[PDB]
Amino acid sequence: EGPYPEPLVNLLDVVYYGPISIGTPPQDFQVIFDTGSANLWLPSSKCTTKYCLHHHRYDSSKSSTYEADGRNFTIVYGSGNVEGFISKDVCRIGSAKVSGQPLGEALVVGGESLLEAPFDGILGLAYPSIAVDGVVPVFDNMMKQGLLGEQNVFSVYLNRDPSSKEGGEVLFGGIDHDHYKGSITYVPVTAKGYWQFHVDGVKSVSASKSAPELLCKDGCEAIANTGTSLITGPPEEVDSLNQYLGGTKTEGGQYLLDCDKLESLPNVTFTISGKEFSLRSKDYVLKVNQQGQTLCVSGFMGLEMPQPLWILGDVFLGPYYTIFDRDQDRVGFAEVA
Repeated sequence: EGPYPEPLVNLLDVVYYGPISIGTPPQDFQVIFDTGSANLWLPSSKCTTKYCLHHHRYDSSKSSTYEADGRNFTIVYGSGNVEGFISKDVCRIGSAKVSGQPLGEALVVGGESLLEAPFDGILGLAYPSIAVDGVVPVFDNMMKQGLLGEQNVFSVYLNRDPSSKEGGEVLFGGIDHDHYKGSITYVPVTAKGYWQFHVDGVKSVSASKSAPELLCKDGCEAIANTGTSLITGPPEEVDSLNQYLGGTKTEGGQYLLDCDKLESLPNVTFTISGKEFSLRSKDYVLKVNQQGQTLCVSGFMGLEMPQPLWILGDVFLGPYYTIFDRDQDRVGFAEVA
């Protein structure tokens, strides 16, 4: 039947995760719901590294619904990598029971983002074209099993106030109007891999400068990625934007801003399906306590690997409730409520 509400925890506005179980009887885990990848994996009971011993581990020998596979599992993300092998078992999200779901049993994990994470693993929600190793993603198996009825969508709410008791929600098979106001604006998916679409323009108009900041002038492409904290952009353009905002590069990738002069910072605006989606400085300034006192980080950043996408992470997906629609292959945005 469904829909199935999945409740999320928010850690410091930079990672969101929530509960699932695997096997019979249920073995419990915490995972990040990542629209930027399409594989499920968890730490194996066969692993006895520090990393594995500090996390929840999957023990196939204790599950009566386990089925062996053993094909190799290897994936590389931006901030990490994992290696192990495939197994199949029941995967539960709220009251949904996904039978025969393949997962990676992790033996080797690299990357501080993963090693230090508060979550045990990643549950990818991207299209099946970008799954590695021949295994079908969780949502695809939910669709094959008819678990979403006739509404094969999921909708993501992220709370941008970390002191709240409710971190967020993934709603599998539904859209919840109590998380948004006005109406949803849809944009078609341009390449079915990431949740990727066309953006018309990106701009910012400061009062204290003579010229506006005009980026993505002839249009560009973006993705909605729940698996990352910030907004990433093409390096030349995102650097120009951070400069226009008065930031200073310091040091490894992130720009810093003056924590007094925030009132005057202009809005940053993404135009999508001809509608303006504006971020205020309250939305895009991240507050951090690293090295004693308190800093104001720009939520816009460039990677050292050249790449052309605007990657809309948690900074964007908090103020805009997002609908990921597999029936119609479209993304919907609406002002958060």
